[PDB]
Order: sequence, then C-alpha cells, then structure tokens
Amino acid sequence: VLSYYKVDAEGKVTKLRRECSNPTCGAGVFLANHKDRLYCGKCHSVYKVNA
Amino acid sequence: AEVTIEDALKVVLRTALVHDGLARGLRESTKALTRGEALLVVLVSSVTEANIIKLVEGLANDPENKVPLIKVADAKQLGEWAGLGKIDREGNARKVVGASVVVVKNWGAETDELSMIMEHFSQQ
Repeated sequence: VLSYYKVDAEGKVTKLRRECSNPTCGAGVFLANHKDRLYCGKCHSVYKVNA
Repeated sequence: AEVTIEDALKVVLRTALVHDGLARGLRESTKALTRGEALLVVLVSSVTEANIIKLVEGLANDPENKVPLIKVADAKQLGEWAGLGKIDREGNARKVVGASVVVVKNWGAETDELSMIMEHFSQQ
C-alpha cells in the first residue's frame, strides 16, 4: 500500500503525504488526502490534521 | 562447512521471528524505518520495476544514523528465515508466497551470531 516515498537518486528519500502528529504514529504512518483533508487512519478515526 | 556461510542472518531473522522483532512486509518495515527501531534491514534482489528496492536501500542508507543493511538473495527463502511458520513435516512444506522486505526491530538478543553480524556490518 505504501510504496509512496519519493526516494531520489541513491539514496535520499523525500517522504510524501506528510506524516501524522501523534505519539502513537511515531513519524511512520501518513495522512490521507480526501477533501479539505489530511487524515490519520492509524488511530482509525481521530485526527484531521490537514494542509 | 566450517561454521556457517551467510546463515548468520537466518539466526537473527529467527530471533526476530519468535520474539516479535520482525516488521515483516515492506509497508510495516518502512514504519520501522520511519522509526528509530531499525538496526537491520535485509532486502532481496530479484523484484519488479526496482523502485521498491530503491525505497528499501533509500531508507536503509539515507543520511540519518540509521544505515542498516547487509544483503541477501531471493524473497521466499528470506521469508522462510523470517516470520511465517507452518512447518508440518518440516521439509519446507508450504504454500508461502514471498516476504522480500523484513526488518529486525532490536533483535532482543546477543552473541556470536548476532554479535557477529553487528561486528560484521559495523567494522570491516
């Protein structure tokens, strides 16, 4: 599901879909883009931290 | 043999197999990579489009302290060393499809095998 790291040339990584502001989400999971939305799915519902 | 030939990675995937140190699977592995947990990333070689290989060695070699790798061949045997067990008259006896990206989280253990691989990729 998450192949989305735009890892540039050998071997720097630009992490796409910037990550959740949660201590449970220790910079690992990402935030979905629905509408007005960047969204934490890990905690199944709780956060709309949106840009 | 004498002692072993690249079987020292098998033992570490076994220690992270039984005692839950495998972020097994590329996505969960990258969650262990986008966490400070990963001091072992073991990848495979023959994959398609090579972009997830680029992902794995990108996050496994990016400038952050955090540069773990050694290297290991084909996916399904790498998953066999890693965590999914169904042994059943143990002559490899399985319908297992590959794992191909498993990442050891802290390995919860020590000497000659695990101390050997840490000595092995730390100092040449």
